Amino acid sequence: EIVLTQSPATLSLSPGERATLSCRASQSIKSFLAWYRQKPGQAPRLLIYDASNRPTGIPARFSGSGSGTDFTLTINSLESEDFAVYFCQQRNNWPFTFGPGTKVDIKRTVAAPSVFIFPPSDEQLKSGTASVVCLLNNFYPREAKVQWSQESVTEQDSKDSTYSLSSTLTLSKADYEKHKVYACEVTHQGLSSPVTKSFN
Amino acid sequence: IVMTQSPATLSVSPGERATLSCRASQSVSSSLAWYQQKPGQAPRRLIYSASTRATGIPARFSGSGSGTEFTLTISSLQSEDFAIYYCHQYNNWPLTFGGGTKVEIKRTVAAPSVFIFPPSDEQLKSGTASVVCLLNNFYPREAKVQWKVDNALQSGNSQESVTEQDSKDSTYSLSSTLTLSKADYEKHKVYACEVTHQGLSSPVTKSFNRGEC
Amino acid sequence: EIVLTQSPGTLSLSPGERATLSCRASQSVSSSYLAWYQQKPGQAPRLLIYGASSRATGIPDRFSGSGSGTDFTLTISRLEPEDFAVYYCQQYGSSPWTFGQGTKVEIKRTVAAPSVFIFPPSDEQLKSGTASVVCLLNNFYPREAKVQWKVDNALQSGNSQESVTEQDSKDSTYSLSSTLTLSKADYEKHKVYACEVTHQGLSSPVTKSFNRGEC
Amino acid sequence: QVQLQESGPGLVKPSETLSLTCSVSGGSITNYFWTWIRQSPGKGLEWIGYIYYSGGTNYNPSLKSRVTISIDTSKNQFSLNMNSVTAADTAVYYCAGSYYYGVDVWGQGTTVTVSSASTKGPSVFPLAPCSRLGCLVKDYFPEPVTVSWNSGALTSGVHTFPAVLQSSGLYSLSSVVTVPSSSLGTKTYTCNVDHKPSNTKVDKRV
Amino acid sequence: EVQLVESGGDLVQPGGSLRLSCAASGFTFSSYEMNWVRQAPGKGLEWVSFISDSSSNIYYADSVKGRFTISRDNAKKSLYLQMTSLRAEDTAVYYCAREAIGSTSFDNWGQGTLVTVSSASTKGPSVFPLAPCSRSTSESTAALGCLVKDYFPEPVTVSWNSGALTSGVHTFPAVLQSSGLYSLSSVVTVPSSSLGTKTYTCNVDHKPSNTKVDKRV
Amino acid sequence: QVQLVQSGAEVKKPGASVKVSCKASGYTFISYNIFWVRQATGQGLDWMGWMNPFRNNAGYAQKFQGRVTVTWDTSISTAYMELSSLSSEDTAIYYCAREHGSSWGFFDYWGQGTLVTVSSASTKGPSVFPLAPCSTAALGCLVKDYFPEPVTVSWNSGALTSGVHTFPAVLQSSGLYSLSSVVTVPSSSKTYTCNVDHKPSNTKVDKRVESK
Amino acid sequence: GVFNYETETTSVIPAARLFKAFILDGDNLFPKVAPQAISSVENIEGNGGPGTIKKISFPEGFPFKYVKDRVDEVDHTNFKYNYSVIEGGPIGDTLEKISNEIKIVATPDGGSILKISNKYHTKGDHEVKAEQVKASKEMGETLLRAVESYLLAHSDAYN
Repeated sequence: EIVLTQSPATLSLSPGERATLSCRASQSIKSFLAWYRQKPGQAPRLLIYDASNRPTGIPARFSGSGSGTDFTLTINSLESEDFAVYFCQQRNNWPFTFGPGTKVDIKRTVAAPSVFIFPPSDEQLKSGTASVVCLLNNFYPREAKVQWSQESVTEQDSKDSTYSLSSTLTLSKADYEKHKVYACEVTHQGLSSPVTKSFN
Repeated sequence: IVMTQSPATLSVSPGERATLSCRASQSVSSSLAWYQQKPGQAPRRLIYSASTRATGIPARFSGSGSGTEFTLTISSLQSEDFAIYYCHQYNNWPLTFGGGTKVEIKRTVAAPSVFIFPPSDEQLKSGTASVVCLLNNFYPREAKVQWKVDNALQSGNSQESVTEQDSKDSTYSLSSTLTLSKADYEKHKVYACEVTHQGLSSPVTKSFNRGEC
Repeated sequence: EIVLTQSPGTLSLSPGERATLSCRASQSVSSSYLAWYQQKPGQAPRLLIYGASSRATGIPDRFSGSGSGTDFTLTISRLEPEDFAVYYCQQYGSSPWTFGQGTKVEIKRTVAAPSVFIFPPSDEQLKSGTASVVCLLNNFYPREAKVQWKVDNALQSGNSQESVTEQDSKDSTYSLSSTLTLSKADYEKHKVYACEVTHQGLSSPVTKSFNRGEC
Repeated sequence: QVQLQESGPGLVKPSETLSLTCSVSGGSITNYFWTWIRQSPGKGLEWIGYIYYSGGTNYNPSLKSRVTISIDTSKNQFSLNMNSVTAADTAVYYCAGSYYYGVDVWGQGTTVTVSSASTKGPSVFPLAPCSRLGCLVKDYFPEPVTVSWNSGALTSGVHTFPAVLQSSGLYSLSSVVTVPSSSLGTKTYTCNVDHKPSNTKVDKRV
Repeated sequence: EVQLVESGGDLVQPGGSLRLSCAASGFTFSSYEMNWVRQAPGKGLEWVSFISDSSSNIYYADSVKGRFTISRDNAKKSLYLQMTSLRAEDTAVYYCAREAIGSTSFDNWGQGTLVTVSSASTKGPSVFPLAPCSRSTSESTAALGCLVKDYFPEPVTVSWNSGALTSGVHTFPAVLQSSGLYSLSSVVTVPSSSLGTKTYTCNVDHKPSNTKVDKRV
Repeated sequence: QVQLVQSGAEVKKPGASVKVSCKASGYTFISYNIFWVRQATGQGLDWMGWMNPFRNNAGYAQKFQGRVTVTWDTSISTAYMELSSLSSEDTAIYYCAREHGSSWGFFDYWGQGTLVTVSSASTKGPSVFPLAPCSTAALGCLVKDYFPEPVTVSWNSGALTSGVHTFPAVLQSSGLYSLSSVVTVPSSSKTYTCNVDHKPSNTKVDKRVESK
Repeated sequence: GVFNYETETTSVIPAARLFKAFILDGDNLFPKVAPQAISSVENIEGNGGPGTIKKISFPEGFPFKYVKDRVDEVDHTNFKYNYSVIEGGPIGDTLEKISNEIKIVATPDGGSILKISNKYHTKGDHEVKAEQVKASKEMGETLLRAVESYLLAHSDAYN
């Protein structure tokens, strides 16, 4: 079981800039590494096998290199179809372990989330539970300290713009009226101060 | 393991396919060999592992089978493949060979030329007698000969000799010798050799009487 | 292509002394695949050590190999007289197979003094039309002993020819022959011809000369 | 060429026998190592195992105890049998064909959800602060669900978020739109959801 | 070329001892498993023994367990079989077979030596004419032969008319009598019109006894 | 036992082609690579090219890369190395070495080495010059302008071998060979003679030295 | 104890090409096409011909650190390869030597058949471990399939 690590965790580049991804093996594998490009919702596709070679049908813009515990994949002037997840697979030792992957995003002007708050609907209160909803729109994913755990993630909403996140605070029949202030905090790189939204 | 070959002889013409069978006492493996011994030379391994051909063996030899049934097939039986073939069991020890099927030339059935020879005069003063009945130029090899003394059959005191198949006519010759002493020779008067062969419509009986050559 | 370098360039130790020879590789020699050969002056290189640690067959139990990576050592514990040869290291851990440069294991002894004898040219060579002066360096040690030629106190560079014999087997001392070859006319140009030797064993460099007419 | 697809059930009860069956087409079965791989958000892509075209199985050491990869050359059809599946075996399962250097051809991939529950739900709840916009659909076990806005009229500014699985074993999705600061009363904002496995249409108005 | 040669088998009494040696050349001897295979004079092949290369995994036939002992010498590239306490049924041509590497099948065989076991000594042949009479006079043909009886050992070559007549001569295989002696009956067919006109003398050759005797019939 | 014998020493003209043969015995010839190692008079070992008879190919060094061709004849089991476009600097000792393994590439058995001398000059007779001085003094015997190697020089008809120094021959620039042989002797000692034999020129010269 | 086993596997690669790659060029493929089974093959004596001693080193975690196969016969015209495991691997107290033969027979349909004949020499009266036979079969299968995939992917390798 060779644990492969991949860096960076996520890189956002413009459609046409060169991309560099690194895979670091735990044990010293030889030049046995394969690079896969899984599009958002399809099966992964092999790009570079044995860390340098390239199967027929793969565009020449992909170039692999490296050996030992250090390999690199370079995409020269990536197209719009190259914004996918890139996995590195070692085949020097069974089981053939993949990598955590490195999502490649589209570079864009940094925006800020228009934070929205949503109290639980009274129907849900009749049901016996509450779900406080927190909305972040048109931002970059950094963090969302939805405070009072009960956390809900949401991403992957970038077609021609930036992301959108949702968070849900799940409480019982009698948990929210106890705390008249149950504010929500958000921190963002594109924001100046952590934005707080609350209600009764 | 008693390793047995079914067709103890095989008479098939040159060019016709031959199929040699070999059964085993118990299921050994795919581990069995097929050797070819020509009349005089050392055996030449044709097949091993019951399917694999040895290097230099022509492609017309094909081994097949497993368990307790193996077959060696010769598709285009050329003139140099008329020999004895042995099947070898090397799965477990001790190793055992087969009886050995003799692949011979197929030729149209011919009646033997039968002759009988009285004992020589100086054999009498030696103290013994040997009366020989000879079959010449007959086919197939299977041909029985029985001695008759005073219209009574004989056994145990006769030894047979058969030459190999001729390289010219592909036919056999047989020589049955009746051996006796002088005492039991002079006590007898009638000597005959009855020959039963497939080619012979009726069993011929070439006989002679004592007293005259 | 792994370049191998051997140290020292020419080892010189007294017989019976532990000698250590170092082979250094540019890249890394995989799995310590280094082989140490010994070549006598006039024989094919015999294999001493293979695998950088294990001795070959028929090798006396004094050649010990060690090291790995890019640094290997060959050790001769008891230097017998049959152990002063040229030792080569060859890497075989990476094609192409490359050798070293060799360490001529010399013999150390007390510093000796060269008995320089200057010889006049033979008259037969004069009848042939040329001339060749020779002066001897009999029994000097160590090898580092430069020689110069003064033709009426003039140094001619590129004209002299030096030839050093192999180390003697009895006393283990060197000998050098210096020859100054010239035309007959060039012989009959200058008057005094001498050769000087800058040997360590000589406190002052003696310059041996001879007379052109008397000799 | 050499296109291959699975034919396995996508809903497996816990502690049961997961059975996927990959069918090859357009190419010889004797071309690749027939591989079973699974992608899960908690563990990423992971090699379940593979088999040569003649019974040559290699299994993952963490799964070799409860995995059998069988092949059938006559119909060009291989299969994965994972017995005693726990809730951690839910993933997207890709049957594939791998050369020696890596996985060359892939399948569509079927979403297998272990730890099944009753096919129920869902319930829609509006989200309107009304101070100075969306609805959440909750408690439905089968993953697929479609949420449209005013019968699929507000395609601009809509944001349907991926379903999240809480500890109760049911899913919770949330859909929102971008409302202008005005026009909150001139026309209605209603979200309609279509739970096909529960064949349920639910319309909720803010 | 792989080739194996055997030592030789002389006349030995039923209880004597021989040592069949086999020199093998053309292949590395220390990596092949050797075998001795006997073939009786008129029977099929029969495995005798088997020796490995390194540890000498010795295997013997059921009929031959404590009587024979196979050994080998890789330095001399030779394979020995010490045959002790021989019996009358141990007479056979012995082949020095070599097993192929993998599957223990004898790919290359030696030429074999005829080890013969008997008590009878070298006895000369006894030639007796075999002629018909007026009993069989038909088809203008007849058969004339000469029985070489009570000779030992094999072989004995019987020609006719000093090698002139060579058509129709039927030299049958030699048979073993009740005693250790052999028998043979060479017969040739000749036209009946030459019975009383042309002489027919068979020449018998027994090298071990050196009797160049003839017999006219 | 493994034995790699070679051909004899050869003289060649510049630009000619030499062929060194190495007969290998005592092992399966088809089963071992054979390397060709050049060694100058004082320079280190540098392999030229290797032959793989099993894989049935050859590989030469970049330094030579074309001037050298390595062939073999498995029947007689010999290895041939042909060097073409010979130069005056190619005079060296050539060895055939048996690579132990294809991965353990150390040479365990070497040939005796063929000395190849590539020079423009041809066979020439030696010229002998006595050298007398004009305590303990030395007597010299200079052998000039001879070709090719070797020569055998001694004094007193071979009796005087103690106190002798035979300096190695040097290539003087006209393409020929010269050397000296000296003997030490105390001034209290009697006349000595110098004999030299040049086999390739089939010459035997015995000369005297004037004793002071 | 001498025990003989025979197997007959199949392949879709022509016999000449499969012998050229799997048997002849097995030193440069096995550490490359199946690195999960063989770490490195190296001829520690000889160059591949008869008498060659190939040391095969396996990755970490396998029961045996290495094996040594003494190549005995390589017939190029009939695609026959006879070797003998002589040291390391399964050869301890029980086994002594495993004589193996691989013959690649061309089939009419275009593929090939590997006829493999193994002969184990167990010391004294020991039996052949069924797990050892299974492991040898699995190693042979994975090597053959990896070389077959190498030849299928790279359609131009070895003619």
